[PDB]
Amino acid sequence: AQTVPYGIPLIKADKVQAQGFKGANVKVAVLDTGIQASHPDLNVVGGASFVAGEAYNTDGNGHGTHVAGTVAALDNTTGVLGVAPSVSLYAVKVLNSSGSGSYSGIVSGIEWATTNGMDVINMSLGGASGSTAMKQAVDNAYARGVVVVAAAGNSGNSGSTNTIGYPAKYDSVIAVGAVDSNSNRASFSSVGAELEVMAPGAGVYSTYPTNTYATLNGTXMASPHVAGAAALILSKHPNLSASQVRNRLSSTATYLGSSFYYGKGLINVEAAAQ
Repeated sequence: AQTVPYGIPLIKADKVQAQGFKGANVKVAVLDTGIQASHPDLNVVGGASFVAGEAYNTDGNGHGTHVAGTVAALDNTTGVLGVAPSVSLYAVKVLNSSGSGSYSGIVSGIEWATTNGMDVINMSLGGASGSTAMKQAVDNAYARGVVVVAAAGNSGNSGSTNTIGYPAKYDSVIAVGAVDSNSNRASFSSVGAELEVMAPGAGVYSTYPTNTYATLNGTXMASPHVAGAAALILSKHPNLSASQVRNRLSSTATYLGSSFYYGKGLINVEAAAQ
């Protein structure tokens, strides 16, 4: 009765979960459209909302719930399986039900996450431009020991044009691209010098608002695979610093082609958590 989305074994999260490392006691903040906390396949420990009128534990869009499920859908006999099923899941609502949010709201969610001691922050969101406030927020979270992961964007490639969005473009954040079940680069996946790693992003099945499950495409789906992987590494090696977890993900990646299109390649968590 429990479906294992193709992305779990593609990044070898299953090999690691098999060793008994499932992200227990690692704190992951999902800065998104909120999370349908009542979903049977998700356990949200807490959060905050920086969007007017909406509580953090509701998701009127679907996006946040889907991202959360890829990171931590509960290991049981129903629904799907998350990359790090035992993680302490926090919903930080920074995007409205239309999937949009302000820099101010985003910066506050990052700050809240750093202040509240999150170990990993996932941002399946981005903008064409950045802001010093946002750069300062991510550089500080990173310097504080937090692993910061962001979706690279879905602008595809325009010749030699860099299409990586913010915050993924900042060097203190891991810019994640998207591949499909054949491990091929998804056409929509953004390109550019800052692209760091790749993760499953096309045809990703996960938890979806009102106790169901749905399939979505996007670097938004790729990102939570890396956030979850970071969680597995930390549960296995509590001692590592954020930069060490980051380097482990990128050094052990499966080469797929030119770094402008694939970064260091597809993540392999079995090899990264060795």
